Amino acid sequence: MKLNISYPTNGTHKTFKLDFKAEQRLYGKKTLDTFDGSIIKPEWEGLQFQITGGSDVQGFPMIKTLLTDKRKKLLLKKGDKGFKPVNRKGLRKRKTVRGSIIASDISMVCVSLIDAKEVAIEGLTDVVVGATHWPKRFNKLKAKAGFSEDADVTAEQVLKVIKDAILEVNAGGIKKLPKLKVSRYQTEKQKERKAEKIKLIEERKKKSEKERADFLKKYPDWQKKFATK
Amino acid sequence: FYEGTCVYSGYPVPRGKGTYFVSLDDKSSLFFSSKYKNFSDKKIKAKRVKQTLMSKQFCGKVESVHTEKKKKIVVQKIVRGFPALPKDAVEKIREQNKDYKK
RNA sequence: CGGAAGGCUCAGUAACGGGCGAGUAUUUAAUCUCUAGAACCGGACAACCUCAGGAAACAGAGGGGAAAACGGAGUAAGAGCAUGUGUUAGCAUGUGAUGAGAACAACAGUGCAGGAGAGUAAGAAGCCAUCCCAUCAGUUAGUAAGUAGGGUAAGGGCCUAUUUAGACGUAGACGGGUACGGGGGAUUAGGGUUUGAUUCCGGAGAGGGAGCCUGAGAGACGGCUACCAGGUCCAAGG
RNA sequence: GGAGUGUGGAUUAGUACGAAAGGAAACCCACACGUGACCUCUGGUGCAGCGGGUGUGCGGAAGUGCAACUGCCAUGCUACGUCUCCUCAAGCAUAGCUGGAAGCCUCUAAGCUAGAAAUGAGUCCUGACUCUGGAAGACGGCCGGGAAGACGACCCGUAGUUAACAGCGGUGUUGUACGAUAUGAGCUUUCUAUUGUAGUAGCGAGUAUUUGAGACACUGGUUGUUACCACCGUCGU
RNA sequence: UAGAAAGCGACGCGGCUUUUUGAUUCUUCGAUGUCGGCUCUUCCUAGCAUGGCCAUGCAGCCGUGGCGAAGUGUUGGAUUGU
RNA sequence: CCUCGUCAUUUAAAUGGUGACGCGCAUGAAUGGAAUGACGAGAUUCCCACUGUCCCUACAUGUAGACUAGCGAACCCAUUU
RNA sequence: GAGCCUCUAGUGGAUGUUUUACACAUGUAAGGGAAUUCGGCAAAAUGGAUGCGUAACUUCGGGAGAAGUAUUGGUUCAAUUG
Repeated sequence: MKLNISYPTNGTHKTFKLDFKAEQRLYGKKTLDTFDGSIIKPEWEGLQFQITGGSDVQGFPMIKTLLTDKRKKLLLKKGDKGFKPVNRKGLRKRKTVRGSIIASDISMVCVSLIDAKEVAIEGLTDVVVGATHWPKRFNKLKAKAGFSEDADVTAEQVLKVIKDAILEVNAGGIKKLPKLKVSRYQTEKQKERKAEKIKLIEERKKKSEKERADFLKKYPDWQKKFATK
Repeated sequence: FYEGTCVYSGYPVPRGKGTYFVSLDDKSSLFFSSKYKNFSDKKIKAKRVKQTLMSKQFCGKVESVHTEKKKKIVVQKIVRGFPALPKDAVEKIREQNKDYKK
């Protein structure tokens, strides 16, 4: 049996083999259970872990809401874990899955360490990493730009963030400089187009409203002439 | 060591006692004793047999999975943790921004 | 945005299966004409990154991140009901469930929200014509009708409750056997007798039966689900 | 007196042997029939114990008789359950060794070796006549029990972890007591004060709470209370 | 298949058994309950299986003729009173 | 009689049952012959349901029986077994 | 005026012991279902009322309750014999 450990403060991962006695002490648990590291290893006292998921040795996934030690077949839609539909909308299919309760069937258990405390777990504690992408949306970007509850042109914040990258990362360089872009804030091309729609409605009104009066000048007896079919 | 959990009663079964009954539907099922197997055959609903663990859970006399209403532990706000920007500098920028905003 | 068309066959069906008229008691993405739009906020899913399962087919954890994708806020709009007035649109008044919305590029354009009328396609209907056996004479009880309600896009025993006994038959009912139906084909002085799987139109099916999600539109099978009859690969667990 | 008997699978092996086709030979493991025991498990049985309904009795409810029906089930008994079953010695038929008669030969005339699910012993059941030991008292009845039992007989106890009743612990069987209170498909509109207001109800199968409740047993655990120290006979010094 | 005698053995001749049916009338007619089945025990050997051996027309497999041996086995059914 | 006649059907298997056949030891017409209905505590064969009849027996109840108080016989008998 | 239960009126003795085996009257039984036996002998199963649905043959009266199937308690209502 493998054990796969994630440390979400650091963004780091490690896999280990268990021994028999360690394994046998996990039996009976389920996803979203917790335990103390001392039950897996000597030391590791007070490290609290939470169980995330895993896999049958046949390869079927453990599902978070099927509380049994057995395999079932379920009918699954899009948005259900264990199924990945592609080429037709409204497709639903029947697949084998395993319940959440841990036993000798399982090949791998996934686990999250909540807090490393004073301990020095190799690989988990020795590295710190960030994200992969950058906040495109304006208000998400602003919070990261350190500001809150004040008004700027986007250019200001793009300048701040770029300069800080040049300074803090490279101390000067053309490296970094990912292609920062901003959504949900009005640029000048938008100011013009958003003015134009106001021009349209104002004329369409007057033109429509004119013809009504122009008609009534000529046809006082509109209704009595028209209605006699 | 246990043999398993009885299907009808809900009772855990000691090693070396009880029996499995296998139906033509292809299912295998474990019973504590002849008493509860017979009650199944005669279509007595388990929730009405008041000494069963099943009945006691259903009535709410015994705490069970349905009572739990569990929810994910809520955390707090952090000093804006964002790529590159060191945690400590944001602790400073946020303050400086708040000043300027006033 | 399309995969609901076209292609193949004639098993089932004596019937909305076929010919002629009519346009409703109905729904319709695209397309046309007229008209026609001041709106804020939030998370995820897939791919990406780090581990990593399974014999394969096929899947996991953890963390970012978009939309003209999605969910909420206000706001226009707004079904039904009731009374006036104009059949009947419309308008007035009272009451209100519900409740949104796309821009982008300049090679100089392409899109998307609402209405009203067209246009295309279905659903349901009117009339008339349809094979053999009497060694098959009585058949039917949602059957025939009425009142009221549910259901549907919509009329209706379509379905249900209480009342009335009807409906159809020797001018062949009911049962059984047999059949894709026309435009047409072969023979022919005339009157006839025989055939139509088969370039066009319309119907039904996808091994046999039954259920279904998505969509403007399928009871779809080069979509899904279960049984019955048969098969294929395996490391025997799928 | 007597007890274990047989079958199959795997391996030798697709081997020896045969032209080919075909095709053998210990040890180990599974089973059947027979024998002797045993209840931990699983069936069966329901005497003790807990529940339910039908007809009719004790004014109603509660507790219950009679006719009998019915769900569960301690201890016990049982098989459809579980455990059980080989080793020496003398030697049959035979095949051999040495060897005369009969200078050669020869299992036999003397002598010797290998030898059967058969025979005789041991392990297994019954137990004749015996043998070794203690002590002036011993033993039987009467009283109370069972692991024993037709009656006798056997195993045991009598001032004590003795018996019986209660607490308080422990281990089971049944299935949620009586009485209150609340609800209940529906059906109904009664009373007091007094002129008009206020007061103001009945009848009802069942279901939920109090309540894994109440009932019943056993305890070689522990506390309290109560009862029991006799008597008669026989043989001996 | 050669060849009396692996296995057979004509035509004749000598025995044993009492499990078949006869033959005879010794015992019982002032009474010995008469066929078959069911149940249960013991004995015999002229040996069907199981153990040890000898011959072969015994390659092997399957057999056939003989010797000492009676310990343990020899069943469930259909028609019929059998 | 021969005889458990031959052929078909019923069963895994039929000295049985039913259907056929007929030189019938020794069938047969009021010494009454032949084909049916309704009704038999009449004789016979098969199927469905059902079961301690059986495989293969086990447990439990009442009444007798064993032991004890009161009461109290008979059959049979050459008897030494 | 069946069986079962009660009112009026009438009624009873060979003693004590928890009492083996074999009996005689009775209950219940896993899996199998006539294998039992001359033979289903004995036992089990079916059972009242209401409705649906009912064959061969027949002297036309019958067969016929053919066979085969479903319903049934308590309470509170409607409707008046359905």
